[PDB]
Amino acid sequence: VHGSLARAGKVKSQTPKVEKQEKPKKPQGRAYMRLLYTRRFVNVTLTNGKRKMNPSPA
Amino acid sequence: DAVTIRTRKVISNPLLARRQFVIDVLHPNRANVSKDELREKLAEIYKAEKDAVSVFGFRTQFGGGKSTGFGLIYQSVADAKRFEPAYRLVRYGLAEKVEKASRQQRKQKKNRDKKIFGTQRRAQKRAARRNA
Amino acid sequence: GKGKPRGLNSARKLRVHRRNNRWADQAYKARLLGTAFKSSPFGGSSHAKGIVLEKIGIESKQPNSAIRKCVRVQLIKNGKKVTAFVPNDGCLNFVDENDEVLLAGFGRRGKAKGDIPGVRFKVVKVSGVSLLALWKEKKEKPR
Amino acid sequence: PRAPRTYSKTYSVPKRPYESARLDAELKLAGEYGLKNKREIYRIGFQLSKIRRAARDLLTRDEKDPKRLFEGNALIRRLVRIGVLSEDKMKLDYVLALKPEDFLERRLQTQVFKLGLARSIHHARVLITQRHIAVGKQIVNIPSFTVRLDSQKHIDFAHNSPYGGGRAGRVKRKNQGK
RNA sequence: AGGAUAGUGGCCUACCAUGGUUUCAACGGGUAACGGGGAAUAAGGGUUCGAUUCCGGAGAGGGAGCCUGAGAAACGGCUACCACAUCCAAGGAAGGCAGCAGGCGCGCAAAUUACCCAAUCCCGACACGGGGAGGUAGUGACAAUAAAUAACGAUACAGGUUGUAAUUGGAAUGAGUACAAUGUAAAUACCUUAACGAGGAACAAUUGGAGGGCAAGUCUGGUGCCAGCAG
Ligand SMILES: CN[C@@H]1[C@@H](O)[C@@H](O[C@@H]2[C@@H](O)[C@H](O[C@H]3O[C@H]([C@@H](C)O)[C@@H](O)[C@H](O)[C@H]3N)[C@@H](N)C[C@H]2N)OC[C@]1(C)O
Repeated sequence: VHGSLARAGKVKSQTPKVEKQEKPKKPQGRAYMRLLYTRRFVNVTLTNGKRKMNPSPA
Repeated sequence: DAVTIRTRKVISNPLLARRQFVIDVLHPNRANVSKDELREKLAEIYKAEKDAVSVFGFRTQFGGGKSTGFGLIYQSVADAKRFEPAYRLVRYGLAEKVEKASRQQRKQKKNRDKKIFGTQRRAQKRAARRNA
Repeated sequence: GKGKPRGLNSARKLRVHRRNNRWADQAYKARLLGTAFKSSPFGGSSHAKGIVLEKIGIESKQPNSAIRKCVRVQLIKNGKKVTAFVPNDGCLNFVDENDEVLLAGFGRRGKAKGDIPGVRFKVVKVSGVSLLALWKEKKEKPR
Repeated sequence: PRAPRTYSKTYSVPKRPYESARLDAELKLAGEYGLKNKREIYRIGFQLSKIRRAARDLLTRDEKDPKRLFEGNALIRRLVRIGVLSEDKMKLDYVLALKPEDFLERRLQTQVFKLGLARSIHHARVLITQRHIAVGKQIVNIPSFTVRLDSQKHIDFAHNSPYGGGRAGRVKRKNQGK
C-alpha cells in the first residue's frame, strides 16, 4: 500500500461539491461589537457555570 | 447674507508703501465669496480704489462658514503695480500672462543657440549658399 | 572564587574571554562566518526564483505514511539545485517541467519541517501567479 | 533635502494575544463606550501607560523638586482640564488610580449619549459621524474628540443642523413633497 | 646640508648612524566596512542596526597626467592608454546619466521621458536673467495619525422597572457625481457648497483560525496511513 504522483488531488477532486448558502450579511464595524457585547454580557446564556460559545445542536 | 470683514495683525508697510493685515470673513448660509468681492467690500470700507486692494490665501474653519485670508491695501494702481507679482495681476487683470512657449521648448531653443557662433543671419545665409 | 577574574584592571581578559566563547553560540557563529552568504541555497535572501527540473514524490518519515509532492528546482541567481514542496491538495498539477516558481523557506530557518525528509523550501508562485489563488481559482495559470 | 517630519505610534498590542480575562475586560469596555475596535482601548492603555511611567518617576522623586513640581503639576493640570481628574484630586498620587474607564468617558460619543442628544451610544456615534453635532462654535466629526470642562457646557446640535435649524435632508426633501 | 612646496616634514636627494613597531596583539588576512549625529529592542546591565533628509570623506567606466584659475589633480574641462561604444562618402569625426526623468540588464527587491521659478536659497555685470538645486502634480497598503461599512421608534410577541426574538415605518447621512468660490505660478486635492446620491440601505469586509500551547464545535457528507494538514 503506497502512493505516487498519479493520485494528486484525489480527495479535493472527489469531494461532493456544495455551494455556499445565501444568508444575511453581518454588520461590519462597531455594530458587530454591539452584537458581541450583547451576546456576551446582555443576553448571556449561562448554563450553570458552563458557557459554550459554539455548542453543537443536540 | 450678513457678510462681515474682520481684521487683525495690521502692519503699516511703508517700505513697500503698503499695509499688511489678516482678513476674516464671517459669512453664514454660504460657501464663500470670491476674492474680488472681498476687494470691493474692502474698497467700500476703507474708501480706497479696487486696484489698490489685493487679497490671497483664503481658508475656512472646520464646519463651514468663517474663512481667513491675507490682503494688501496699496495707495495707487502705480504702487500696486510697482510692488506686486505678475500672477496676482493676471488674476485681477492688471497685467497679462505672457505667451512664452513651454519650458522644454525655451530650454531646447537656448541649447540650440549654443551650436552657432556669431549672428543667426550669418549662419542662415552661409548654409543657404552651401546648399545651392 | 567563581573562576573568572575580578580585578579592577582585568577588563581585557574578560572582553577577550567573552569574544572567544561566543563562537560556541550557533547564531553568532553563523553570522560572523557568513554562512548564509556563502553556503545557503538562497544566498541569504528570503525568496528565490527557479526553474522546475522534474517532479519527485518523497516517502514521509515514521510514524506517518504518505507521498509528499515535491519538485526538483534549479535557481536562477546561482544555478543551485534545491527540492521544494507544493502545499494544498491538487497543486502538483499546477506545476510543469520548465516552469518558473518562486520559493520560500518553511519557517524553521533552513531546517526541515514536519514529516518531510530533507526538504527546506515551499513553492509560493508558479508562472507569475500564486498557488493560493490557483488553488482557490481566483486566478488561472498563464501559459 | 528638507528636514524630516517627526511622527510616532499611539498604541501597542498586548504581548499575550489570547487572555480570556483581558479579552473579556476589553469587550466590556468597548460595549460600555461604544468603541469601534480594541485599538481605542489600546490607545488609552498606551497613553495612560506613558503618563504613569513619567508620573511614577516623578512620584519616586522628592517634593519641592523643580523637575518634580514643574512636570508633575503640568501633568496634573493637563489631566484636570480634560475632566479625567476632578477638583479635589490635584496630588499626583490619584493619577495612578486612573482607569481606561476614565479616559473613555470624555469622548464626544459618550458625552452626546450622556446628555440626551441620542437614543443610544451607537446613535451618538452615527450622529457625530454624520455631522449633526457641534462643540461650542466648532463643528466636530471625530468621535474620540476629547471634551474638557470648558467645552462640556458647549455641546449642542450644529447651527445649520437638520436637528439644529436648517433644511432637513434628502429623504425629507424626497418624501414630504408627496 | 640642500632641492621642492604656499609652508613644516624622508616630501625628495647626498653623506652618515642603525635604528623604528610588536603578546598591553605589531605585521598579515576577512569584511555580504565610508565614519559620525543617530535607529530598533529596551527593569538594570546589554544586544543588534546606521547605503540613505544633517556633518565629515571619497568618486564620476578604469588608471594616469595637466590647463585655467584665489581655489580643481575638475570629468555636464582637456590629454593619453585600457574597456565599452556612435557616425562615416573609409579620408576622418565624436563620447562618459553614481544629476532629473526614461530604457536594457540584474535580480525577492523600488515610481512619470509631466508643470513651474510662486516659496527656499544660489549664481551673474544683475531690483529685471538662469537654476530638473528646489518647489508642484503622476505612480505610491514602505511606515505613521484620525477614522464609514449604520441608526431610531411600533404590533403581537418573549421575558424578570428593561435586556430582550422577527418586520412595520419616519427620518439622518457621506462614499461618489457636479453648479460655484477658494486653494494655486496655473492647476489638482483638502476645506466650503447649488442640483443629485441607500432596505437585500447588492453602496453586500477581509485575512487567518476552531485538539493543546491558544480564543473558538467531538454537527453533517467525502476519503480510508491514500489524498492531504501539521512552526
Ligand atoms: C577555527 N575556529 C576557532 C577556534 O579554533 C578558536 O580559535 C582560537 C582563538 O580563540 C585563540 O585566540 C583568541 O584568544 C587570544 C588570547 C590568547 O589572547 C587572542 O589574542 C586572540 O585575538 C583570540 N582570537 C587562538 N590563540 C587559537 C584559536 N584556535 O575559537 C575561535 C574560532 C574562530 O571558533
